[PDB]
Amino acid sequence: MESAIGEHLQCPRTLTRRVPDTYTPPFPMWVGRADDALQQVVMGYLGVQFRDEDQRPAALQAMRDIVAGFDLPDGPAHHDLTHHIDNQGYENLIVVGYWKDVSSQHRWSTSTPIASWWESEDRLSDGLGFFREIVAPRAEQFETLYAFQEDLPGVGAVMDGISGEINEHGYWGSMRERFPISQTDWMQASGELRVIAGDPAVGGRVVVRGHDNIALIRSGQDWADAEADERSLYLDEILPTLQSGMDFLRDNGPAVGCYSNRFVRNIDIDGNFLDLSYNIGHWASLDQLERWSESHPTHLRIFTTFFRVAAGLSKLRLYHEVSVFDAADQLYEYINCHPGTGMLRDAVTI
Amino acid sequence: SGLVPRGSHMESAIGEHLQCPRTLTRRVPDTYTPPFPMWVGRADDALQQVVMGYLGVQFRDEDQRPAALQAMRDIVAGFDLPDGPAHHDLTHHIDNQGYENLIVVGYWKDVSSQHRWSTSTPIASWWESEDRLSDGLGFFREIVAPRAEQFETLYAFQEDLPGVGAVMDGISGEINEHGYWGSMRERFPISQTDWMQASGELRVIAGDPAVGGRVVVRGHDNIALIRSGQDWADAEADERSLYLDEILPTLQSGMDFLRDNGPAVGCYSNRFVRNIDIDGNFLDLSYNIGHWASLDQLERWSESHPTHLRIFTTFFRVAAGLSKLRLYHEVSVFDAADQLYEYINCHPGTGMLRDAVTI
Ligand code: HEM
Ligand code: HEM
Repeated sequence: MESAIGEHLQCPRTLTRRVPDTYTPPFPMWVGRADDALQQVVMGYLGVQFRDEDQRPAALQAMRDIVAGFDLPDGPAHHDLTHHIDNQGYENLIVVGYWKDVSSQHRWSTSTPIASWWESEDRLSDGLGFFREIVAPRAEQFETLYAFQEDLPGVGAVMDGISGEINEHGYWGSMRERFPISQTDWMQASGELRVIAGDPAVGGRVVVRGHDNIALIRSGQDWADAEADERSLYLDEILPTLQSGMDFLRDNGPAVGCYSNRFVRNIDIDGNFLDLSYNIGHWASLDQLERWSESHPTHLRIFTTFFRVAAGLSKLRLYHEVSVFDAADQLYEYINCHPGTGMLRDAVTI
Repeated sequence: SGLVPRGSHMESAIGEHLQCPRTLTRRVPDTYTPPFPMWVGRADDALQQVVMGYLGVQFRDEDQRPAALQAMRDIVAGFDLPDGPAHHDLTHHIDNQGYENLIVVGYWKDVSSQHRWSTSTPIASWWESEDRLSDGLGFFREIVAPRAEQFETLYAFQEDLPGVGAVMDGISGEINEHGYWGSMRERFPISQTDWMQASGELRVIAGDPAVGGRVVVRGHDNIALIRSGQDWADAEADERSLYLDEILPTLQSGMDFLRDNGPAVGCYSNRFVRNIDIDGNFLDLSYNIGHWASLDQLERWSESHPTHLRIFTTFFRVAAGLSKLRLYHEVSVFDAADQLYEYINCHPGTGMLRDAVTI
């Protein structure tokens, strides 16, 4: 059987799996593949925040400027746009871009068209909140799991292609084992989430410094091609419980180790909803994310439903990507966002 | 250290004399902290190998009860003899064939003393007697012997340990290795170096289940036996309701599933049994006795089946203010040579008889 860890990233283990190498998964799953050219990716989540209905035109146009900036040299290899209303009632458009290396994203960010737009005084007088949550896991610091083989969303889009049926899945602890670095490293968290510039209670520019081995999960649902029955299976049977789980993490973040939970729905360039959604969740450690997914009733119910219905899924597309990062490989900037926005909520003030 | 140790300063499930350099690691960092306290049986190097002897009486007809209850009283009286078990308890259950089963379980602190007991005249002559074939009652002996490295215990209470805990020296402080899937495995001292993999098949080596009479089944390497218990006898009303209204119906469902869908998941035998006194009156204590094809298969069921997951989450939700409701378990693995499954006039679906190969 094929391994989730790419050939060039396999090495002598100093840490072992929780199942023997004879283990056989209960159903097929697939991972994203990439050769040694893919060393470190950049996942850049770029947000526009607004409270009122009359702010929408300005917000959508700002989103369109950001997307136009991707056509410039060194733009992201892939991107998608989403919408959500957070628990303070604020609307958030988020553009996620994926780069294949660190230096391209740096060149892109620092280029005059992009850096000037960002550093501009207008951003302080548009009435809108802006943020950038940019994280850069090495190849060994992320894993992908797909219940499908074709047209990979998320970070899978910037990888080479799809693996065969992989071994390391279908049990709790399998996620950890799909991180190549888990062969040698505990991905243990240390440090605090801290403001290093500004004051969230005052608005304006605020910078938050991440700490080592914060985790980021993008877990997605794509029901766009689903027929009536499968449409109803996901939307009427699975989602209600997923919704409940997303609400819990959103409103009970501190209690379980979740810095920020977002349940977003994809949009087109004009801001119409598409039939894909996903979770963007930031975690104080990977093992807290492990503890929630394996113990909380909401996830446990959908997990079980999946086991029951997996063989019969035809068009419903489910997947995740999970990441951990060094302190230095994280950047979280907020301009005029409300104090509960993303990494602002739990960041210790200076 | 501090008044309340945490992380790597917390006590280990693994007895001090049984700790070694690991070749197989845990699935959590050493800084891991359990969300609630749990405890384990402690024993020094004097305890090397225990014997768990599950002794059975089986019947189907109403008029066999006094004959069954008397046969049980006799097996229990045999425990008063020299080299008897250090602890015992008696249970009743009806299997999926409608047959009633009385099981007495004895725990020994060492292998040889149980052997001196099994062979001693009053016991051996009772077992081998041809009267057992004509009494009308079914009889069985499911005697397993795990080494200290080959069983783990977990208690959500600190006092009066039931099962194999009763024959150990005492209770640990807060242990680190619980609260996640895979922690059961990690509580086995042998898990430090061994994968506890199963090999070989369950085989009839004497007699024939279909005919009846005497049948002897040989176990294979690393069969797993779990006893997972519930004690609500001394609980106040609210915790009695918690267990009987909120936990028991889905626990029952889950046991029914394992009882009736064994082969599909690798559970050779599953029994859900209620404790009784010597007179056959029910007590407010029960447990599962489940023999499994492998520890991995028990692991797979418990972490994925909606019945176990449901009650697992209920415990997580009530754990903080549990006061008198008592839940625990013990899980063992054995070498093929440390297992004995004997059956006299039991129906072909009893214990290891059901899934054994023949000839
Ligand atoms: C409604 C959509 C979802 C379904 C049907 C579902 C179901 C499942 C299933 C079946 C697995 C086991 C995967 C395997 O190894 O084969 C799994 C893993 C996992 N899921 Fe979900 N899930 C969903 C959404 C989410 C979300 C939104 C999160 C974010 C908290 C999440 C967190 C996790 C984590 C952390 C794992 C890894 C468990 C481990 O291997 O230790 N899932 N999910
Ligand atoms: C009173 C009903 C039960 C409740 C409330 C319950 C709850 C739980 C809890 C909370 C744990 C985790 C303990 C910890 O590590 O902190 C656990 C573990 C486990 N339970 Fe149960 N349980 C029950 C009955 C059973 C039964 C009858 C079985 C028999 C198959 C079973 C099989 C297992 C297994 C194999 C584990 C080990 C999980 C692992 O660490 O991988 N449980 N149970």
